[PDB]
This record gives sequence, structure tokens and C-alpha cells, in this order.
Amino acid sequence: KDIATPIRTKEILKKYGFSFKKSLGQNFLIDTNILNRIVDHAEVTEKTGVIEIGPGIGALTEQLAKRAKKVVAFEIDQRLLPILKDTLSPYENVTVIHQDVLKADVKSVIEEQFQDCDEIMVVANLPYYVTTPIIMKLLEEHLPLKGIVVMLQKEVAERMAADPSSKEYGSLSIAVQFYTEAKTVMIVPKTVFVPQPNVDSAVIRLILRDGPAVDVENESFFFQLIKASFAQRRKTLLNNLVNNLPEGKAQKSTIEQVLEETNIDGKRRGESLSIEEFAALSNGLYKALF
Repeated sequence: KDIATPIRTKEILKKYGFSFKKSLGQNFLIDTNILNRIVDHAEVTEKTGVIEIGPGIGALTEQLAKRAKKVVAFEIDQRLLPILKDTLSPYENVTVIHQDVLKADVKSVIEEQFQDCDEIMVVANLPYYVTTPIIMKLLEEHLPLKGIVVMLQKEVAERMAADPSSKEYGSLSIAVQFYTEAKTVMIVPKTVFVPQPNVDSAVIRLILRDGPAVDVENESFFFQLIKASFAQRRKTLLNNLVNNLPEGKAQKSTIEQVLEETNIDGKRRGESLSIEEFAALSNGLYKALF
């Protein structure tokens, strides 16, 4: 049987369950069809190089290996790596890196690992608390990736893919869509996981854009500005800028003046700004504040 079946996963966890500490939000996929559907949505073929993050006991890694040219899995826990040497032993095209993807130089790994591939995808099942930090880290690294297809919490996907008119729109939406075209593609039933989460979760497809969605002087300042602006959503933009930028209180009157100079009423709520406005605002504030 495949790793992604309830009988095989149960057996592996029974054999090796005392050999690793269960972590925050850790689960194990036990439905082969769902995985292959996710792999369909990622468009993985014989020429695709796939990066997986957090391979678990190999469930998804296995389905990827059967379809991709090659699979590189990041795993921080050596105890889990020891388990994959059992569960992934049939697959030559799987290379496991004992490294935290957040600390990794992913561009070199890709050069090192994917020479015989035509396109690189990220495909991974991510626990809530690392979802946003991993995705932004990867996107800020400007990697030569076609796309990222990730299993995550439904609300997080919805936020990432939100369009400007919808209620889910926030700083996360803007940050992800700066880099990518984002769409939530499946709702995954709770029953494909061990242990089982309380609710259905989701899969998000992020296709990387040819270049940035808007023109900014400093990407990092732009993302800090967005974050600062949405911190207390219902309060005014000016108020948010004052209390959430380290420059806020020290340079209030400059901030006021940059809003005036860019024709953006600081009495408006942060959520009312388009991405084009936030861009123009970041550029003005970056030049005036540093």
C-alpha cells in the first residue's frame, strides 16, 4: 500500500511513534486520491522539479516522486528523516535536505538540485503557524519558481486569495498578490488527515507573476506599511501609521504631510486603500522617513 492510506500510515506511526516528538499542527495525509488531485492542480509532470516542505512520514512526497522529475524535501527533524529512509526507500528521485526552509538559501539548493528540470513548483502541506512566514519568505527570495501549491487552513487561503471588494481582503492578500496570482482551488475534508482537524481545510495555488504587481522603491517598507495600516482595521490610516511604525510617533507631522502630498486622506480606514495607493504611499513615506 502507499504511505497515504489509513492502514499504512497507522503502521508507520505505531513503529516509529516514540522516535519523534509531535509538533504544533503536525498531521499525516491518508488519502491518495486527494493528493493526486492536489498534484494535478500543481501541474506536476516528468519534467517538473518539486520542492516539498515538511514531508511528515512521506505521504505527499511519495505521490510527487511518482510523477515529478525530482523532489527536494526540507525537513528540520532528523528523527523524521530517519523515518523517510524507510518509507521513501523506493524513490531515487527524492533528496531530503536537513534544513529549515526559513533559513535556507533556496536559490542555491535549486541550482544544485534541479539542473535536469524545466520548471520548479513548491507543493506542501503546511501547519498554520508557519504558513505565512514560509510563503512570504519564499516569495521575498525572488526564486525562479513557476508556482506554489499549498495545503493550509481555509481562512488563510481565503485571505491570501481575497479580491479587494471582499471582506477577507487584508495585508496578507496584498502581500501575496504583489508577487502572485492567487486562487483557492479545493476544500480538503478533515478526514484525509491523521490526526483529524475540526474543520475542512484548503489548497491554494499561487502562480508567480512576470514582475511586481505595483512599482515600489522598497519592497520591505511596502510590506511593513501594509501591515501597519491593517493592524487596527476599523481605525484611521493615520492612527495606524502613528502607532505601528517605529517612525510613527517621532515623525507624525511628516507622515501627515506625506498623506497630504499624496492626496490620501488619513481619516480613511486602512482597508480602503487600493494596492496602487499603498504603493504611492510607501514611496512617499520611504523617501521622507529615512
